[PDB]
This record gives sequence, C-alpha cells and structure tokens, in this order.
Amino acid sequence: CTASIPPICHXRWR
Repeated sequence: CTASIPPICHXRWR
C-alpha cells in the first residue's frame, strides 16, 4: 500500500 495520488493498494501486500 502506497500513499500515491490516487493511492495504490494490492490487497494486503503493498
């Protein structure tokens, strides 16, 4: 999970 704009999340990995 990253605080991008928009943010990015690959489930429970990043």
